[PDB]
Amino acid sequence: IDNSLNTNIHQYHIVGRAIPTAKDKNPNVYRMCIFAKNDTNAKSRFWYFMKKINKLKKSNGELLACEQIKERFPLRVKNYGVLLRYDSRTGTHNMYKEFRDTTKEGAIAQLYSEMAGRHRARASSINIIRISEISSSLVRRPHIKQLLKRRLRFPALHLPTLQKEYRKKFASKRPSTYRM
Amino acid sequence: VELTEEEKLYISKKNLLFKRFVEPGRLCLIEYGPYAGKLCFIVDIVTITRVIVDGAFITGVPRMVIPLKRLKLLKERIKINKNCKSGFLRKTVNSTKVLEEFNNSKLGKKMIIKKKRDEATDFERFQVYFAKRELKKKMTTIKNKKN
Amino acid sequence: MYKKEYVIDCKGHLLGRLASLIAKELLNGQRIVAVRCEDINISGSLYRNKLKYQEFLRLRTNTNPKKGPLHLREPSKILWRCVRGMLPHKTYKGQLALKKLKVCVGMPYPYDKKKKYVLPSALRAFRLKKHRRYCRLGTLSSRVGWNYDTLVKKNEVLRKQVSKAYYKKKVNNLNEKKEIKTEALNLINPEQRQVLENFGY
Amino acid sequence: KTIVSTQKVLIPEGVKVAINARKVTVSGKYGTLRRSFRHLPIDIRLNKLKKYIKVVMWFGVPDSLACIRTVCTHLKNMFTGVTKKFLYKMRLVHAHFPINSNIVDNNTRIEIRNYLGEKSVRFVKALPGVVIEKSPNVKDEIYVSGADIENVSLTAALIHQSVLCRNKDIRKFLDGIYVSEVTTV
Amino acid sequence: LQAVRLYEKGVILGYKRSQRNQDPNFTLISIKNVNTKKHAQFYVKRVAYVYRTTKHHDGVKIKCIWGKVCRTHGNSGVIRAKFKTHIPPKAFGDRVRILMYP
Amino acid sequence: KQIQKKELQKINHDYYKGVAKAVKKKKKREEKKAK
RNA sequence: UUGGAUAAGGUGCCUAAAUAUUCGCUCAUGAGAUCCCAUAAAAGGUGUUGGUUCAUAUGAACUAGCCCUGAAAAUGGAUGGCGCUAAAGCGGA
RNA sequence: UUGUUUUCACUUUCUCCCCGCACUAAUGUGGGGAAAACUGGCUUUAUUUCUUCAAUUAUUUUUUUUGCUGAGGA
Repeated sequence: IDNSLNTNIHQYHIVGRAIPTAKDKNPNVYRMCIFAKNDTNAKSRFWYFMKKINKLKKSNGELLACEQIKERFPLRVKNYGVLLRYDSRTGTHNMYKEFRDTTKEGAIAQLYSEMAGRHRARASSINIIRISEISSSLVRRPHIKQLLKRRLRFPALHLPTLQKEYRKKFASKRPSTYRM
Repeated sequence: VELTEEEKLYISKKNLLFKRFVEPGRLCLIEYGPYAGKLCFIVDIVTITRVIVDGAFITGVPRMVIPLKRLKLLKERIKINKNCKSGFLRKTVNSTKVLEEFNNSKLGKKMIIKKKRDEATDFERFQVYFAKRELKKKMTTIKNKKN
Repeated sequence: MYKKEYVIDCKGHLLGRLASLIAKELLNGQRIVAVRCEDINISGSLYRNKLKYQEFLRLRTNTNPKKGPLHLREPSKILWRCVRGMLPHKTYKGQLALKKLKVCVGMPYPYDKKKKYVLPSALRAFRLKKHRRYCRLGTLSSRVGWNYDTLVKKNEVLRKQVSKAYYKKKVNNLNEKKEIKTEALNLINPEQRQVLENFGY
Repeated sequence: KTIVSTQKVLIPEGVKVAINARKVTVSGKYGTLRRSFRHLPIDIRLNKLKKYIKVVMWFGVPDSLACIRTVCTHLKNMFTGVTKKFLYKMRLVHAHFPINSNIVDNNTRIEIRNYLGEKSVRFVKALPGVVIEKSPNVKDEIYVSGADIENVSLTAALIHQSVLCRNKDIRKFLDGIYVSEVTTV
Repeated sequence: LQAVRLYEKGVILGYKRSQRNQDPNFTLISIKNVNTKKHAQFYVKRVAYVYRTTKHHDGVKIKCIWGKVCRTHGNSGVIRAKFKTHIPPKAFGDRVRILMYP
Repeated sequence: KQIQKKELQKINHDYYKGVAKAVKKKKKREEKKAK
């Protein structure tokens, strides 16, 4: 495990309720699972979603439960379909994307990197929705379709990345990116 | 319905411009990050650039995911199943004795001798010096005689 | 960094990164020499580099061209001026750093018999995707008015012949010495033979 | 994005081929050709026992995936041109001043005169490996033959381009030398 | 041959610098073969600077300045050294000894 | 701790079941709103 | 004054510090590189990346990121320079 | 007006058959079909040093190498 390699996203589960009032004796308790860096950001984003959908904020409400959802199996290969809602500089769109990796945390991190690279959509301008595992049959994007062939194999054209211990400033003769 | 000698010789002489594939079960040498310097086995693939990796418990490395840029694929290979896991992997690695194959080529010998050499102490260092000087005397005697 | 001098072969290197490494070496009191500047490579299209150098030639101080920014055309002086501009040459320490550097187009004599070094932070194959346009700086110099390229190429092949002769002779010598060593390994005591064989010496 | 793509080019009967790290040389009954491919990331496997060549490209985007068919077609044209010669049939057009064509210098450097009656020599050189004569069928007919499709086409194009006029309305002044037919010998 | 050394060579760089902001209190030292901070920390030891003079100073032509390597600087194995006296900037690029003792 | 482990399995299972039902209901509403 | 650890800001060199990792985009025959801050639009593009809506792996219509055109001023000229394309550019972690 | 229950469709192969019969990126392969079950998953017993006991938080505990300072004088 390397801190540089790993990201900092954890699935969080939040349950909350408005304070019981005289006008409405028992309010409908709400529950929702979201992705964030840590529990404080999870609570903030949860309450923001509350303020946007249901008529309720911090002062006239409170929390009930705040837990962390971790994976059942960290070393399996799955496929994830996630719906989005983001806003461009000139409009607002939604779109559905696919991703393949070990866990929902990595899937969300990969998705955020994808958005930043492909649409310059900054982090605060994103909304995740209805992320769910999907079967191999029902994947909708060919660039993840071809990954699940019967028996994959390919070369290793990636250039070497050696340690600072040996990234010296001089050498004996020209190396080769061919390698194996 | 087969191809005999034609097929065998042809394949051999054909000689694929690319060897050392990333097929599941390959032997690799991590060469960046804290784990760098140990042997590992590729279990399966999650995507093009991100790949899992897990050597058997012999080398002392658990099962995580490591970006493929840090790997260095090696000549040898084993024949695991796609759905294999650490247990059967530890079984098959010692069944095949792949690491014995590894530390017998030029690279494996260089690695192990480098390990022993930089582990060695001052007494062994001076033993090597004195032995080299004795061999130098012998070689200069031989070369002077050859004339 | 720690030798009396370095000699750098410029086969397939990028001008900017090479200049960076050279200047950083120079600023720490280390003498560096570059050879075969005609083989310097530049990332970009030949015509783009030609256009940029065309604009550079267009530029000239109007009052008096004698005081004008010296355009130069020799590839060696192109690299030299790039390093000078990239190094703080206006001070005394910077002047020493600048004048500790020597370069000569093609091979000269006193440098063909010293080991050349290649800097793995500027090789074109490593630091360029294979599908993007690049250039050879000698052709650019010829376009901008060098007129001394084919001579350098003929000198290069003339040196190459003698280089092959020397390399084959030294290969013969080294293969003979290896046989001598392996044959004389067994005349030493068993303790010394095991000491050698343990560490592969 | 994809990972692996490929194409297969059948090798014709009488051709002999030799490839070395995308440097191809090809001999045959009608000459020899040499072409490079070093400007392309491409793997080529040549199985001369069962003919054909397999050309593959790994980790590609459509930009660099396009050139795979360029390579395959160019190789196919090389083999066709070395087994059978490439030929171009040209026709010359003359309204009132009949065009004069002179064939000298051992099938190279044709001269043209009388085009509009200029009385000035318009001549063009020929690329190596290209032989250009006038056919025994029709007077305004010219045969161009050779091995390389590119060489013969460049010679034909130079012939076509070294005759045009200036400041004359081409939409009515239709005289000139054009391309009639592409042919295989 | 003779004249054993048992020390490593180092190169003196500028002082503890910052663009258009000097701080002539420490000295920057680079070592022979160290490249990372993890291996640069291995050195907390004494340092001797030796330089020559045109004329004799105390009966000999050589005088020296002592110091101690305090703490690694940056990530690429460059160290900060504190001496009894500030190194004159005439010294940049000259060789300095890091002694095995202590 | 097996009883607590069973309880945790049950509660997280119920959470995911509720989420899946929400997904299915939203999908059905989208299908209805399609035409 | 003596040490330690930071802010803003930077980590190719000038210039003290990462040719650091990792995730995508960008070929520019006038690329691009921080608010004040030292200009750029209406309209376009069968350049390329990703989407949505429809039609039987294809046809259309849209949609937004980068890029190209639009884009012209006088001493020679400036992302600060050098230069930078498996970035030392863009947007993140 | 929500909870409750049901159907099929889901993996390993260095297994085999039929068509192409050598067609592959491939020491194999595309498509159509057979196979159990070493691979993998689950429910039992005894162990954890053959091998892990991870990562994070709460409450404690040390440690390895060393830089700088030494005010005052009860």
